[PDB]
Amino acid sequence: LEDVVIDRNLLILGKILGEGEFGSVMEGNLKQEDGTSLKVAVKTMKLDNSSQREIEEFLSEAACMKDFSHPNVIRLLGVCIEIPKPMVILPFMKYGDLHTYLLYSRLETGPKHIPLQTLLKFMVDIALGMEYLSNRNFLHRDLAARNCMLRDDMTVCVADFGLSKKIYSGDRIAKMPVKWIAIESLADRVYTSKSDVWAFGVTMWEIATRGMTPYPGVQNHEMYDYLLHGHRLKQPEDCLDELYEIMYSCWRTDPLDRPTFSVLRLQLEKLLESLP
Ligand SMILES: Cc1c(C(=O)Nc2ccc(Oc3ccnc4[nH]cc(-c5ccccc5)c34)c(F)c2)c(=O)n(-c2ccc(F)cc2)n1C
Repeated sequence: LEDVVIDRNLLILGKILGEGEFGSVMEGNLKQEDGTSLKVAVKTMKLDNSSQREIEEFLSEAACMKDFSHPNVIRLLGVCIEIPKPMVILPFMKYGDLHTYLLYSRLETGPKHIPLQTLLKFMVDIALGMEYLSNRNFLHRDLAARNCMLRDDMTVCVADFGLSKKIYSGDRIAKMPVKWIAIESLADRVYTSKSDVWAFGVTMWEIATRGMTPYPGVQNHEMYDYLLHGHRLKQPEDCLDELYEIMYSCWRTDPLDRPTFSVLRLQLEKLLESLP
């Protein structure tokens, strides 16, 4: 019930880390039951109305995510209701998203050059997190490197995921940009765990290229026709053939032909095991 709700008095909101359509993300402090405070990320949201049905739906979503348990899945510590202003509390991650971390590594003052072993371990972590969610039949619908967060121990965790299990007709579906959206999802208002697998392949590619924008030289508006002619992301210069084969398998036309996250995870783990 209200075991997801944290008393607002236990929260201190700090500097705004970033803003968007959904609202703002702030750095904060959460006083725990044990009397000690913890650094957190607070995401301010907008409820459609001052409705009990609206507020109950927010709490049911929060309780669902709060019950998730995986080291490669971002944890929800709880929610606050400050007109009612809903807020989501997550443990703060100083390293931020994987995408900016990859670009920073290409600069001196930024993290040291990430070796291939570390890049593959970033993928394995995402695959592990995706395996968890998709075994519970949860659909992500926003998988990209920009929505993957780095923990202090450098393990990657999946964030910004949906809490639905099936996509209903079309009355959007994939929240991520066109270049991460599966061919079937571009063609129809359709989305499965296999469409999430397509995004995983695109994310693996962003990781292997260290933050490069997918499909260089191809416009967003020409993506569906580009893929429809059988064109896929090209192999990076600094990329093992075995790794390229794994990511290419994520983009097979028929979603049924693409591997499940559990298949992918083992493929990647075996590749990592074979390297020094
Ligand atoms: C999976 C998921 C959400 C999710 O993952 N949210 C999320 C992810 C990352 C966030 O951000 C962080 C978290 C930890 N360390 C960080 N370090 C830097 C950032 C940062 C700063 C600025 C811009 C972007 C990131 C940062 C954040 F606030 C929220 C989410 O909100 N919902 C959600 C919706 C409704 C509901 F009732 C219950 C949950 N669900 C389902």
